[PDB]
Amino acid sequence: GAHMWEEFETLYSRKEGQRQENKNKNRYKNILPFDHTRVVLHDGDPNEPVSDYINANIIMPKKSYIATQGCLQNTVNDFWRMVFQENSRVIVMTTKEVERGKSKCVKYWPDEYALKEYGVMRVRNVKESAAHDYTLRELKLSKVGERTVWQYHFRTWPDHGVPSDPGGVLDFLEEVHHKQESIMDAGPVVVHCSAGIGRTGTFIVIDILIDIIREKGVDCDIDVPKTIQMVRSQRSGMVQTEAQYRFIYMAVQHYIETL
Repeated sequence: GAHMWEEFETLYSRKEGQRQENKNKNRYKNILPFDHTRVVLHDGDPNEPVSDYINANIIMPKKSYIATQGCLQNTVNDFWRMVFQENSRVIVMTTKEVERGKSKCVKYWPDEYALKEYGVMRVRNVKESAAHDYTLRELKLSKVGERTVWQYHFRTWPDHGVPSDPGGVLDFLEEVHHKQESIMDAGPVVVHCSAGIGRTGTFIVIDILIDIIREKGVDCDIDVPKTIQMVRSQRSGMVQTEAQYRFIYMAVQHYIETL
């Protein structure tokens, strides 16, 4: 069940992220990907001494995730290299571009009915669908030298705290779940927020727990702290605040109530 038995307060090398060549690829100087789960980018420009780095980790709980930060202007091209290489077909964006006057993510997609080239990658935005809690962008990604990538852009997360009820997040996650399952052998679902750890960890942990309930039923063994620790062994500090922690339990409880 989804009861909170333990309080929030009860809750590996990062050498590549620490290298001088990669300093400007990190949004926050001290939030870095673990070496053992980082996404290693291949096929980089041979003129660049270091072309294999993005601040992102694979999260393996079948479904896997890439937890990453919001793009910086100088990491947009690497973000698309990552999506292409990993065969990702769904992107979950959990922030506005700007929140309370601070940039959280550079716009890395073209406007509806436009195409842009980001380095070696070509992205066409063929249709946007604007729901109460999110916008869905149907993107087409190809190497300049094609696959559909569905970007689910959550709109309603408050600029302070967490949503006071999880209905919007649950509806969003359910659409993401069906979309991912509709695409044969799709790669990891990309999930991002500013730093790629707070909102990103909250969405990923909820989704992991809901997927357990899908396979094992409403009465299955749930252990939220254990699940958070497991994700934290793959990217530092996933789930940042006590409100996020309480929100996870509330979302799973509500999910269970739908069944």
